[PDB]
Amino acid sequence: MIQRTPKIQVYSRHPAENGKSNFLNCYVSGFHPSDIEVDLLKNGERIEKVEHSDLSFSKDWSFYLLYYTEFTPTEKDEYACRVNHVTLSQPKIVKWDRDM
Amino acid sequence: GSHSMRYFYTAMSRPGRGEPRFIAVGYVDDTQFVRFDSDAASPRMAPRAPWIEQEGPEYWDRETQISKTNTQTYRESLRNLRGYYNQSEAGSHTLQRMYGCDVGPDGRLLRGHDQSAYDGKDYIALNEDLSSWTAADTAAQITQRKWEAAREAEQWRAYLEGLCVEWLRRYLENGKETLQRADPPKTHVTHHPISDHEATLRCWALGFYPAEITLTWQRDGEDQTQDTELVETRPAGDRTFQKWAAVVVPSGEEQRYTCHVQHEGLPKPLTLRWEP
Amino acid sequence: AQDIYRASY
Repeated sequence: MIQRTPKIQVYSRHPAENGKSNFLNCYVSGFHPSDIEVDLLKNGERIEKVEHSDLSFSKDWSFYLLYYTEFTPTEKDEYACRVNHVTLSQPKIVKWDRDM
Repeated sequence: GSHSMRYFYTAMSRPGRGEPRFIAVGYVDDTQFVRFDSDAASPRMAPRAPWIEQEGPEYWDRETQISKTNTQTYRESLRNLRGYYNQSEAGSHTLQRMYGCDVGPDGRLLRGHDQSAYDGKDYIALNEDLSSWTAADTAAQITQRKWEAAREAEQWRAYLEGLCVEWLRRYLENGKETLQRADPPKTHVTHHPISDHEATLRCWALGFYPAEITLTWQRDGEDQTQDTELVETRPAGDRTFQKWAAVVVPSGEEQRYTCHVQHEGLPKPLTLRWEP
Repeated sequence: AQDIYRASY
């Protein structure tokens, strides 16, 4: 069988403004099979209180999940999403960039 | 507007880690309204939208019973499919089903759906006539013959033309304040220098519902399809969605570019430009 | 509301 590797986007729920509490999102999609490991990171370290959406899938049968947690962006703090899947030999890290 | 109800079933085997997990979720358009997970501590079909909570205990009992039955039967189906493809008991496999109905503005049936995939590959689908199937391969032909013998298409037609649309109309009315409200995108254009020679113009759409949207760039009125980076529409976590479209433009040529936005929530389509 | 179970694959 053919497997599909995840697409990953990292972004906030509301427009980012430093000092204001917001939600950090990591949307993983387009993958198959459904098992997947996702971590949200703050300055390289795993955030503990992360929830995710219920597993569902798109018309093309690929799966998608939204991982999310409260965060307060600042100028210096770095956030990222770390994803592992059977299709990846190592974890893939995507940095949060408020411009994307 | 037009609307859909869909149920999404996923069954996933995991040899050596217990019996296959079964998950069922229901949607009206892009709004999830029920969920079931056989791995839950107390498996139950549970509400996920406020407007379904008013259904009574008999509703929850029925929906839970169906899900609990399917937990068992989709495990049989996974055993059957393993055999149909001469597969080892050692491997993990996935069976997915999508089904439901679409209606137009008048609440009338547009069409019904019931289709399935095995390990992410299309397996069998009910044709739009709700009378016959398209089987992907000789394995799915076994399923087809079995379902033909059991007069399954007739039963599916009766559900899709009857209860499916009746429930969907009920849900649309009980949830009308949200389900029949389209929230337009909030739009803006940002400018990101790449070098002395070029910059990115990024056209944003935020806060819209439902997810369906069209976001394009033109240069001198010509669509820039091949040269536009278009990200997948993504959920914000507040029911709404986000999308952006970007083009790389030569320095000083920005006003040749226009972003165009179409969405059900808009009085009329938008045209936007970089506004330094 | 869901359709009922009737037939396995």
